[PDB]
Amino acid sequence: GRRPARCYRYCKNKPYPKSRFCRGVPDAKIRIFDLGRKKAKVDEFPLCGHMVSDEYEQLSSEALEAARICANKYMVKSCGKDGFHIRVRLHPFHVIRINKMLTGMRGAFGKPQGTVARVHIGQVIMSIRTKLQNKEHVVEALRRAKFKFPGRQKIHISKKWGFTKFNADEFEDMVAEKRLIPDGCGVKYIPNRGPLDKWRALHS
Amino acid sequence: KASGTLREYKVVGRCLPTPKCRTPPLYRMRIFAPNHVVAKSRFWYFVSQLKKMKKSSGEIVYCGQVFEKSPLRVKNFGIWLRYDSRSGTHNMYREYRDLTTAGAVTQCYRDMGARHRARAHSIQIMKVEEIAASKCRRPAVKQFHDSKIKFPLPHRVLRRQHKPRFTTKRPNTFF
Amino acid sequence: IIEPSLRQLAQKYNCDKMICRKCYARLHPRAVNCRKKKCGHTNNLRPKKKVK
Amino acid sequence: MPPKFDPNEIKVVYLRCTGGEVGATSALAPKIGPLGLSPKKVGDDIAKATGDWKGLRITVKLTIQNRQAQIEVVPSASALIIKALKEPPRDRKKQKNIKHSGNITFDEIVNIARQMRHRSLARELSGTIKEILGTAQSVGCNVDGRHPHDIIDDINSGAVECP
Amino acid sequence: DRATWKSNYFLKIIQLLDDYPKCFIVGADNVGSKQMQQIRMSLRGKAVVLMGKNTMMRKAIRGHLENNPALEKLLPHIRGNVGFVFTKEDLTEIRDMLLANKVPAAARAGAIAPCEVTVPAQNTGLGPEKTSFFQALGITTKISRGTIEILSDVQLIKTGDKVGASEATLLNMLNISPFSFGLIIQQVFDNGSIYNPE
Amino acid sequence: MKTILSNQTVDIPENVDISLKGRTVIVKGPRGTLRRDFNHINVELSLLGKKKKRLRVDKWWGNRKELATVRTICSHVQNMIKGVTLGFRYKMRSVYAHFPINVVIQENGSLVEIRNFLGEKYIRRVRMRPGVACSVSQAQKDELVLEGNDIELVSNSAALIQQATTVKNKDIRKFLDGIYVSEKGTVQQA
RNA sequence: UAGACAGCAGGACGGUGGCCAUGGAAGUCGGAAUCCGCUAAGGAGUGUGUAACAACUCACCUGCCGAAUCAACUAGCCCUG
Ligand SMILES: [Mg+2]
Ligand SMILES: [Mg+2]
Ligand SMILES: [Zn+2]
Repeated sequence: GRRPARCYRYCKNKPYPKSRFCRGVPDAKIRIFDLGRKKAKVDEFPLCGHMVSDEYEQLSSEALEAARICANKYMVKSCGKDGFHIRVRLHPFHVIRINKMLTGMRGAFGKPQGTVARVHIGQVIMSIRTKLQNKEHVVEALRRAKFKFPGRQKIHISKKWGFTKFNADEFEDMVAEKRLIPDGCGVKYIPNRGPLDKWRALHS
Repeated sequence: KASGTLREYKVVGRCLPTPKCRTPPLYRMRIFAPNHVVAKSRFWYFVSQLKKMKKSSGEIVYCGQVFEKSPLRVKNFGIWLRYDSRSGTHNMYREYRDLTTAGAVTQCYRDMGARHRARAHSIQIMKVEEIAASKCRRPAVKQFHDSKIKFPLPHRVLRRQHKPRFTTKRPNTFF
Repeated sequence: IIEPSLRQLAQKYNCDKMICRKCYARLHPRAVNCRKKKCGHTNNLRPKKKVK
Repeated sequence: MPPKFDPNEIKVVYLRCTGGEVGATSALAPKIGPLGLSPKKVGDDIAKATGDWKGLRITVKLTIQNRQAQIEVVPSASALIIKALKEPPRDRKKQKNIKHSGNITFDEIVNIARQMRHRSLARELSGTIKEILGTAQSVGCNVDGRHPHDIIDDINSGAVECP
Repeated sequence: DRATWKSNYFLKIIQLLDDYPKCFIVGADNVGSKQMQQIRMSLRGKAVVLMGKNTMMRKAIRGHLENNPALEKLLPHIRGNVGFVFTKEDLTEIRDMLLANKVPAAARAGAIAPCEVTVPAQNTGLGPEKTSFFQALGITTKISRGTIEILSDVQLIKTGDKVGASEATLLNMLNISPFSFGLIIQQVFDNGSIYNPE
Repeated sequence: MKTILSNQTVDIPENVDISLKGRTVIVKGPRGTLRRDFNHINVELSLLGKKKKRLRVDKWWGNRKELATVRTICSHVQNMIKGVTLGFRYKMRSVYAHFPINVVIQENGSLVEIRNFLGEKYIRRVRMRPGVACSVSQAQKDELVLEGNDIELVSNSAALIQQATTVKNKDIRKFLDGIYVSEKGTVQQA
């Protein structure tokens, strides 16, 4: 029922997402977009390693799930059941049409078989959050994953702190000074403009 | 950009004034190229990446050739680079021997076409330094740091072949 | 049946070897790359299975 | 204890080794030492009063950390009970033989060490308390005619007194 | 690793050789470390006993600070397998000690036969597995009701041989090795005065 | 890259005399003479000392591979000197389970006949390379000896036997019958 | 140059079956796990056959030759595919 993925790899047609105009499509094969101890505060898992793309193409929901599982298995077997938190940073919003020739070429407009995701260069596909003694295991995990995708990808470490957007060298000083607050799996920046009652509540 | 035998040019430049600002800052650069018509153009290429200017919004104050100071003293040069391959973009460091800074740079652009096959439009040159006999990290150049050095000229091929084209003496390749 | 020292000497040349998984070859027991061009010096080896 | 110096529930059972002798490093400078209020002279004075015969025999160690007077009963020396019925006394200054009398003569210490264990490391009617107290016949001994590795397939006593 | 282990030895062995004058060096022959291991039960840290590495080729750094003489006079004496055994104590006593302070001395083969060999007039062990071991050499093998009792007194081995597989497996397996020695006394460090152990 | 020079040396004892017509070495000593050519390597050979004490081989301006040859020349020469001064001796042993093997020597030291390998009726014949002499041994039953001055011919000769004596269409991990080399060595222990 | 890196030569004990699992796991499809020391160092032990072994073996130092070397990435010509 499913075709190969060389038939649908390139970003040819315009987006044709799921809405009131396109009806009659199934769901996707992936439904979970993050795993591991997904509750940890910002301080436990400071290291982040990413997977990055290098092509303008299309990736399928099946590929994402397979990659998700291969990484989890090894990462468990290496570090632990709770030594990490993993997140997927893509969503399959674009749809694929199929014309089945069981007339010929008359009345050609397909049926919504599939879902797929688009990629630009520099985008991110996968990311892991863990500790610094487990660096090489993180690299090994992602390397097993690239063999599930159609293209050329590459891996890099980030200078940031975890899944935040602040440089590590600055973060640690900057939390001991009441500009950054650890509100969950993330932080919350606050400037010097609001009303002072929030400056009264803090500093007390 | 193509290449012949290269030359070094000193180009220094400025933006254009306006009722806001009266005397903007000057900016200097050191550039290697065939002639002065292209060097002016490479200048606007770099200064645009760094700062926010253009050719219509600026002027060239001086462009001139800088001459070698000691062209009869052998020297060791070190070169820092940025180029980009078919996959990504890379940095590197390379070392050479020559008498003139121009000639060493020229000697690079050939070498890169040969090892890594990079055309000149894919190369950026940052810095060049006259390095001592020490501080040379590369062995091909350290072979020659010898006070008592020598070697022969082993197997030496006949040039000048088509002067006599049909002969009787088979040659000699020992001298 | 057979003296052990002679038996060891025979096993040297007929039981103590490594095997490329691709080309199904014989290699000296301290190897890491194949010798043949049919496989490309492939780096994928196993040891030879001793009798039970 | 977390918020401040509140000694409410701290009695703990830790593990140390290197043997219970007076030493040069003294074997009484662990990482758990400086947590427990122990100065260096008294913490050895209690250990050497506690290590009186029954038992002077080197075991790895064990320590049920209390505040001041910390008792240390004989641990589960099970490879070392092969030898820890050595003809006493042997404390210091007279130890030219490492453990070489070879006079344990297993007749009673097999089953007596087997029962002496506090139902420790076994899911069996003392079968494992025989096994792991026999796991260390490296430098062991046996009856004057019996040698290890060719006697270990026989049992000739009654299992009625096991626990 | 080798980071904190040797970071000690940046100055530790330097410190040992400077502040504490007199010493000995023990040469290690083809030996297993049982002697270096269970030398603990021969002595204690009356001074210290510690065999290390061949850092005794690093002596320009040691005479850099002008610590003590008789230090540099060892480079030929250390080509490989030697240690260092430190005692600041009575000379002739420790001389007599490490003349023959080598108890365990286990090794299957390779070593020397130091003394003359004698009649084996004892019971080393009987084996009913096979008698070809005795029939090959051809000596009296009188069988008197199962057991075998030898009475012949004759010479078999003499000093200055090279050990073979036959007597090697003999001296491993039958619980007799008058064959190996552990670690011997050979030098004198009298803080600067060099003389022999006579 | 390229490098300006690489060189390596070999000594000679007093008993031996060697000479060279360029890249053609002549060795002579007690056990005769040897002659070998190296006209396919492009090196400079020289010989210096009182009565030509020592030899050096050197090369100028070579790649990674071309430098690899310089030690290989030297290794061969050490072998030739040793052979003409001492001579090579390799020992070989036979192995069997039920059917033993009967080897005999027809010429003085040239032709070998192997008979009853695995209970066959076929006969295997082998011809030694010229210069080599074979002879059965003593103090151990199933043993051969090969003396020669040229290691090449010896090793080539011994291996012909080892391959001629081999079994087919079976599991060799069990059937381990054949003539297998025991140990290399020398005619003289010095 | 404090002598590593390749190779030759003495190895891989105790509280300890840590502890799930016993249909089998005193390392033994294998999973949360993975403290302590004896030395000079033996890992709650690396595939092997496995009632289970004892142990084979996969870090750790005692010597020979010996030093400028080692590892992981990356891209150009050539090669397998
Ligand atoms: Mg279209
Ligand atoms: Mg299964
Ligand atoms: Zn192959």
